[PDB]
Amino acid sequence: ARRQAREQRIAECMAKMPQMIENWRKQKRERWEKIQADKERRARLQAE
Amino acid sequence: LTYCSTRKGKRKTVKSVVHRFLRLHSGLWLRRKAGYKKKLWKKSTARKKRLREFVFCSKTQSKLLDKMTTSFWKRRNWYAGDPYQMYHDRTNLRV
Amino acid sequence: KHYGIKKMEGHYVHAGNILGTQRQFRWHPGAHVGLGRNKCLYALEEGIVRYTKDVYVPNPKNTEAVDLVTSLPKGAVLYKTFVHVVPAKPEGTFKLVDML
Amino acid sequence: LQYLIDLGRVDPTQPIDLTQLVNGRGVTIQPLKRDYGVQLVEEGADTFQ
Amino acid sequence: HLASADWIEEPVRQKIALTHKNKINKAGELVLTSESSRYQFRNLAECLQKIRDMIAEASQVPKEPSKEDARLQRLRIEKMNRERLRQK
Amino acid sequence: KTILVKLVSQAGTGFSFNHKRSRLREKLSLLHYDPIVNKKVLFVEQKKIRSL
Amino acid sequence: KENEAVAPEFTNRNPRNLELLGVARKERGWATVWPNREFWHRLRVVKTQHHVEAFVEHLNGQVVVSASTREWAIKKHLYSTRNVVACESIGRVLAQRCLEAGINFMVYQPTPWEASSDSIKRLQNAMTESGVMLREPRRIY
Amino acid sequence: ERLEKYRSFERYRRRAEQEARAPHWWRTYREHFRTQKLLERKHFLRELRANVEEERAARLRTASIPLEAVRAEWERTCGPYHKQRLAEYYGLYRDLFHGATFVPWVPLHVAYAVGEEDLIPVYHGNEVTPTEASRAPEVTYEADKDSLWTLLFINLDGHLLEPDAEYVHWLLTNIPSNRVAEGQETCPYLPPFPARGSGFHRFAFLLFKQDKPINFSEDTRPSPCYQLAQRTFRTFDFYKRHQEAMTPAGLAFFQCRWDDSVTHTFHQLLDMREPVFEFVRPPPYHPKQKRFPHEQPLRYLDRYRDSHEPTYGIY
RNA sequence: UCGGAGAAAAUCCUCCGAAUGAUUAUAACCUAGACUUACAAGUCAAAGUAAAAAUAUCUUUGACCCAGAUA
Ligand SMILES: [Mg+2]
Ligand SMILES: [Mg+2]
Ligand SMILES: [Mg+2]
Repeated sequence: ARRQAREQRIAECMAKMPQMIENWRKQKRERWEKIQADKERRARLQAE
Repeated sequence: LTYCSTRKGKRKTVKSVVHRFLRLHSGLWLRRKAGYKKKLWKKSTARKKRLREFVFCSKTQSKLLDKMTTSFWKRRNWYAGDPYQMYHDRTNLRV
Repeated sequence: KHYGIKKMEGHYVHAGNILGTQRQFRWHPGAHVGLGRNKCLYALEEGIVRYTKDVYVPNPKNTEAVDLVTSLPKGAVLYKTFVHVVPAKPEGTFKLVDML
Repeated sequence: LQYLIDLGRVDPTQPIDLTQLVNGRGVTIQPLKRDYGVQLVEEGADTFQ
Repeated sequence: HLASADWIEEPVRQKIALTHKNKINKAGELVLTSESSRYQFRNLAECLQKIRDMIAEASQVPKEPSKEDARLQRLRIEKMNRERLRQK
Repeated sequence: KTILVKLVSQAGTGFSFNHKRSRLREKLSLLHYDPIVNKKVLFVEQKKIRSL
Repeated sequence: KENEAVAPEFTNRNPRNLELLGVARKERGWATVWPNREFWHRLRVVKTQHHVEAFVEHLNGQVVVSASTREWAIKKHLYSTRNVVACESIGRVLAQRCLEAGINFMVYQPTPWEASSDSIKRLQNAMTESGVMLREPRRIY
Repeated sequence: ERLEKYRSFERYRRRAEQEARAPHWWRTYREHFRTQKLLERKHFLRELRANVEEERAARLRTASIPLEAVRAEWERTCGPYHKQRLAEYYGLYRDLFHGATFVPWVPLHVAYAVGEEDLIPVYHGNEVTPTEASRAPEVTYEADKDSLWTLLFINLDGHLLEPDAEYVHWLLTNIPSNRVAEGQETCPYLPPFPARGSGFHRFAFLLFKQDKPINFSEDTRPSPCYQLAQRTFRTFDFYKRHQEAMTPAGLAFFQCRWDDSVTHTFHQLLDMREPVFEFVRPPPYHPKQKRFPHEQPLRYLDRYRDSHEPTYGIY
């Protein structure tokens, strides 16, 4: 019972693992986008 | 240590040795690495691997551990399914 | 510490032996000689160690090395010391396993 | 085991138990030293007849 | 002798001969050996299992080709070059 | 300062490893190798272990 | 039978025997220098003022297959010694010789600008189409 | 300061590589490890330059070249020299003539016919499977009238008993001019038989110019001959006996592996058990054992053990 | 106590820092051969396997016992 309970637990979390990794990449990218976007502002260009 | 005990008149084992080292019948002694369980969060991965290993002892250390234990700990033990079954003997040792 | 040359030129060196330890690039990796993180030099093959000088060309990507290289006078190029181990044995031999 | 049988120290006609092995001195048992008996070991299997 | 042997069914015999041609002697007998133990019991046991595995794998069709290993990749690429070289 | 935090695998396994985080920053989340699953999965902060 | 006699140790003398099998040594050092020397064969493309040359050279330093725009046969069928198509055409000529010589796997080490250069990109396309692999396989240990 | 400075990376690289080639006092890695044709040539070029269509294609980067025309022209001009490089690179001149080098001059052509639709060519360094080489190949080498020839085909590294010796496959003698059927078949054609697991064997075609017809009675072999003891043959000493009338002029060689057809050859006609070889690497180096392997892991004992199975001695 | 630098392998010889953080592409397991070393501790690493489809990048220290926190 312990082995089966452990195995199904891993499977359920693993099933949702793809989507969760996808979400964490979106947050990381948009975090970078804000840095690069606000870094490349026309106001920043105005100073440049 | 005690060379001649009051009750039996015998040598006495230093139990702190028996609690830290393994004797293979060939005469070798095994031990762990000091600090292998300490502050692992700041140790490098290669350093941690080195710490996890079982390591042999030198000739002088082996001589000291032999003095600090009695003959009972130097005997042959025939344990079923022993994981050190193969390491109680030396092979192709010319010296 | 005890930095220096562990293996000198003309010595038989096995696959993993360390040849030299250096705080700075006193010697450079050559042929069949690898680099450690600490910049130590170890053999990658069984052979005889050789120290030889040769021209230095850096990776294009790194800016500083290219700029220094380009700024060199047109006449000549800079040099460096390289360490080499000459493999002393063949990779393997073919033997008769079975006759059918 | 073959060596003991060949030299007559173990009688193959009757059943063999730990008593027979001990009586013929084929094996030495120390119960006080945690012996629980004898295990058959494959060594010599090729030449056992 | 693979072909003469009747205990193996004929359809299996043909597949085994093609698949394991390298292990068939000039006399036509299928020669397999084991040298992985000091006791001939296990060496014989290892040899027998090869016979059983060979029969079973021939009986069951290997539909899956699996991934192409680098050795297969090198073999395939050099074969293509030979074809292109022989454009004559 | 900096605190040592315990990142826990979100693949359902009990696997976790300790990392260091600057207390001013938000809770850390990383992609890391889970030996019990043999795949790279998200590790999410669960507890603070000590202050570095 | 006299025929059955076979020497215990075979001695194949073909220079490319181990290299073709994949067990031959590739130099793995030169970590501080560019380009790496872990190649059985290398493609060297030199663009001079006049002409453009492509070579295949072994580690020992002996050129095996050479295709150059300074060669009479190629010159008569081309319009200019240096050109983007030239690179393409010489690459195709080089490949056929490379296939002819049996050198199917090779190492090319372009510079960042050279790799981005359109002429070199087209030349690599010709070699890939010809069947010459620009990346060598890993050694067998 | 007087000298200019390299303004680009490439200039230094070209200078460096040329610098490396030159020998130097210090130790280095390398040590241890006619007129009418010119005028006609120029005239054709000018015509090509004049052609507007050539310009338009080039500027449109759509131009192309005919490979076959270049190959034939390359053969006439410098094909002999490039072929020499391959022969030296492949070791033919050192294994065949004990270091003597001859430039090939006759554009020898050989191809193995597969059925009748197409025929596999045999260039320098080509790869041909033994199945493809089952039957003798067509040979056309443009002799011209007269000038008798001898064609010799041998596997340089296929010998199974003596390393230096090699096995003849077929030898044609007194070949008059182009026609090759008119040659005496001293050695019948044999299919290649490279042993399994023995690597790549290099087989070469050798063509010798014959000043005067010479009977090679010593080199005649019974047809068919299936004895390897009789196929053993040295090119070097053979050329010594006939060097007066034999001078090499043609080359063509290919690499072949073992194949299922090789199994047929070893059994059907050679009538012997086929040899099987495997590549063996030397045993790994381990330092001499110490009775006390101080500061070594438990694995130290496994390095020097031979059998992985328990032993019991007197027990 | 340890690290960096001069004298240059001596000194009560002369200086700077550390009991670090930052940075992140998160950096596995297993295993030849070596360095350093009284012991203890500390370094580098081919091959193989496994994740991915570039390593972490900057450049250090505290043993044993004994107490904790968890699955
Ligand atoms: Mg006993
Ligand atoms: Mg120590
Ligand atoms: Mg590796």
